Amino acid sequence: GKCRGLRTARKLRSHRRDQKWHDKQYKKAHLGTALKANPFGGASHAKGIVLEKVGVEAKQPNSAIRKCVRVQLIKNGKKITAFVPNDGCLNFIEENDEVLVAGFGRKGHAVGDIPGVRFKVVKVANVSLLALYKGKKERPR
Amino acid sequence: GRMHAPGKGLSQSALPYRRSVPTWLKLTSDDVKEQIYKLAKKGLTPSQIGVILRDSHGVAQVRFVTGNKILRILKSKGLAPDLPEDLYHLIKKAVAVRKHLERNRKDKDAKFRLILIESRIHRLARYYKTKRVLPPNWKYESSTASALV
Amino acid sequence: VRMNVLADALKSINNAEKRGKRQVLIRPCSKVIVRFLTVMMKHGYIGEFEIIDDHRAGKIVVNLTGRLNKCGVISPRFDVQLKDLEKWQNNLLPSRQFGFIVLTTSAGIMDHEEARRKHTGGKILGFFF
RNA sequence: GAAGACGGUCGAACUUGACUAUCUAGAGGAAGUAAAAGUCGUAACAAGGUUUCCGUAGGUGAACCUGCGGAAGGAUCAUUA
RNA sequence: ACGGGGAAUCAGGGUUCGAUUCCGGAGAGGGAGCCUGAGAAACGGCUACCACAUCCAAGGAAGGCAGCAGGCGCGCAAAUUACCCACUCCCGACCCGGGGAGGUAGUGACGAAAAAUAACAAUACAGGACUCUUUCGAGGCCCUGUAAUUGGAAUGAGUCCACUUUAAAUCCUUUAACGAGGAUCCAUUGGAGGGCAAGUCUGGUGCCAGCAGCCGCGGUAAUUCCAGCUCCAAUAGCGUAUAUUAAAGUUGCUGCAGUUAAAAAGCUCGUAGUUGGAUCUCUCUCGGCCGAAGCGUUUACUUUGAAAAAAUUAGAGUGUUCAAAGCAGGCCGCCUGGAUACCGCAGCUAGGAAUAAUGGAAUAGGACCGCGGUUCUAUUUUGUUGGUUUUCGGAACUGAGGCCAUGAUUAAGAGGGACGGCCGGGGGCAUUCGUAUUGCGCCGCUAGAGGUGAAAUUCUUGGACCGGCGCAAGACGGACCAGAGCGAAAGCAUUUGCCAAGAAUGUUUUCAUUAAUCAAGAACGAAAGUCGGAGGUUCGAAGACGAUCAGAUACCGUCGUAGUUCCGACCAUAAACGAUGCCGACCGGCGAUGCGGCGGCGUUAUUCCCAUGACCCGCCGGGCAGCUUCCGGGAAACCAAAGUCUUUGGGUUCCGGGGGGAGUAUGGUUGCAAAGCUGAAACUUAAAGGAAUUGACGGAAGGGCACCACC
Repeated sequence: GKCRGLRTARKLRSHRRDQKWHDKQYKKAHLGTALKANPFGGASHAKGIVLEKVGVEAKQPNSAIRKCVRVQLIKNGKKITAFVPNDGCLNFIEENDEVLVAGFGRKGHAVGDIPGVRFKVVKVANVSLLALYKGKKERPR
Repeated sequence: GRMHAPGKGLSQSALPYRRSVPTWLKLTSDDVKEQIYKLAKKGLTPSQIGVILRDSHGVAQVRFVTGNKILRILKSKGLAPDLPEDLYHLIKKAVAVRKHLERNRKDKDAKFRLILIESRIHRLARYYKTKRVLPPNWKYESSTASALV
Repeated sequence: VRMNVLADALKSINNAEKRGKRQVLIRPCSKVIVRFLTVMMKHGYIGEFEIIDDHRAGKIVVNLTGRLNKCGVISPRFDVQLKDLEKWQNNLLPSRQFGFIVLTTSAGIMDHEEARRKHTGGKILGFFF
């Protein structure tokens, strides 16, 4: 059992501090290894250059081709595959242009049937993908 | 339970409620003290003195008759051993097992028991040094253990 | 080994009350045990008890009125200030209508209501309800 | 009482010696990870068809096989004067 | 990582954050060294070097925006190269000058407060509303609204006037003139399967495109995609990505868990750490209730009293038009406010003494009394000062004696030790014995034995197997042998002897808290394995053959090497398991069993006087177990512990945090080696897993049945 003594504060504190390193979230957020492995480097968004368009096959239980783009981030030069969310939105993206890419909503985890993809395109050529999708804005000439 | 065994025994003396000298004891306190001195001069420990007084002459408790314990009486007149009797017996047992282990180096149970005995000796010696019964530099050593027995 | 004889006494009383017994034998006795039992008995929870005098450390036979739900010890005996007493009562007592926390204060061993009446904090001994 | 090396002090710098951790380049070798009945070929799950498993040693054309000791999480809570 | 004040939920407790306007510190591209000065190691001062960089007539000269604005760059990420000293203050030789401090500003959705996008009909309607007389019938009495037939009233968004405001000004406020009927003066953002509020309506698409945080939707009748309509959530605001808090009792102090789900170290000693049994209710001065003076044994508490910046927070008052705010506001010149609380811990002060503690007398080396015996003397005198005035508010050498009720709590169903009779496959050393197996030597034959349900290898007129006499080697210790005993665990079984140890029991013995658990360290630690030396029967990894098989070089068989055995030195690992740490209390019953003790009818054995040994019936203590469990607990299986748990705190050690990657990589450390100990991450995944329930299946058992089975 746990120690219950008036002078056990150091033991309890040290045990809690040592046992916190067996928490996945705590170790991830405090070790700093997941931070250097993060392509965004702790940022919420990033800007990259579209290297090519790629279609990744959906995971086994359902069949589809997910329209993604392989982008290279400007801050660190890292290579990134980002999902282009809506339909026809891959046609709004051209090779070798700037795109603003955010996370996929699971904090570095793959989302849904898309395998090994944790980033999504938010803006292309400094205009949002939603404005292009809804026709509120056209691609700059 | 025992300090160095898994046993949990309930064997020990049960002192009676009455702290008075028994009616059958015509021996006054001074005769009891004289017999204690004689038994100590014969070379007996306080435990043996109490056993003999309880067994042969008949003394329920020396403390209830003389008002002092046997070791205190011996120290008062001055007949007590230099080192305490229980520590002396522990050192004697350690010396015995160490002498046995010399010609029985394959006896790995004797080595374990000797470790336990020396742990008991160290604990008792630390307690006695705390209460100034032993000199503050009193140390137990294998090469000097038989010098104390 | 046996430390905190008050914990043993209170656990024995609780276990005997769960079993539905009319008397419990507590040993060893102590001054703190007697004071805790007296505080319990003033509130009608435990009834009369007798201290058996063996010449080493007393035993107590406690009559048991079926009124007691739980008696417990708090270990270690935290020092409790009068401003932290309400938090202790919320943590330990079933309601604000009944149940007592027994503190040991320089004014003696008494319940939390008396300790607030005498404007004393102290060290928490236990509770009963 | 107005410039300048010298019993000296604080001391940025500067080349030369080891060759310093956060950084990068190649055919490599070993391994991990994602759904894919992928050309005679089944270890485990039933006694899984040699009961399984642990430690340790060898050997294998792969699951694996074998020796020694152990466990039942066994397929026996039991076997008779 | 500048620190703090402080900031983000309120259960209580906490977890994160604090570059950032207040306080303190530091720096002015990086270092270093200085002048002046009260104050600088100052940079809107200087001198160098380093890195950048400006003009040059190429001799030289001049640099420091982490000040206000502005550029570039970096980026997901942040404003105008504006006006003014009118306010707040600061500086100066100063009432007067100056201040990108500071104050004031056409595109700041960081965020916070208030708050529009409408309020009122005849009418048909689906209605209902106080006894409705009628399903065919008073329904501006009360309310809702499909509305291509209505109607007036209200008002600010906006545009403008009056300069209120202000240092010229914009803004709010104020007054005027226009300003609303699809009041087109037209609200959006995300959703409509569930979680989660709201359509299995229609069209298109047809596992495509896509949706989907998760589960899932889509493979021509999609409640989920693309759309139309309709519906609902918040609303001038909604969605998304990240960090963070609560949810998370999934870090558990409150308050988790560790038999089987992840998990108690193989075992035992052990230092630090943590925790620790009862017990104690002319001492002192002015006036026959006061300041001083306190070693009461220091403390820890608890309760006070001072000192703890403001702002923030809590909170009192005060109609900002309400509110966020602010510190302010009326009365035919006077009244007020500008509070209070909290401000951890650590320091300072003051009652009573419960409760970790600390225990002042034990070779008495322990108050109070007569002695001053050489000495300091109200800082030696006390008529005109005169050496010498011994003990009455102190200091050493201590020679004597006395009321000290003279001073040692108890003896833990705590522990150590002694003693007694026992007890045990506990350990070491030596010594006996037993068959069996394998060899060997002799004595008697068909020409067979071995081995597997007939699939072989394996000797031979050199006689195998078998039977009988012996002999020799190593190995082992059957039956007795048990849910029996001993040991810390690993483990331990032939006799006898020696050596040391041990539990329990018995004890009116002794010591008297000496204790529990334990980082660091340490001893032991099955088997296998390693290095030396013996030995080498049997079995036997490797290996060699022989075998039904589709394919063994597997299972089976015959051989067989290291090993298996012993003696040294290593190794330190096991499903080292009760998959259950240890110490201590309490909580049911019963029958046994091992050991010790105690009591008792009787039955049996050593000459007929007794114990004692073997039985019998009981009681007590420890131990290995056999138990319902609706005491109780658990998810249950089950457990008298795995109970005494939301009615949650006896003490303490180790240890787990979804599944994989992985006990892997790397570093360290040990080892001759094999390997041991400590031990990640990137990445990947929606489950993996535990208990049990039904079925199905089993080359699983029991019992039956059928010529769509067999015989």
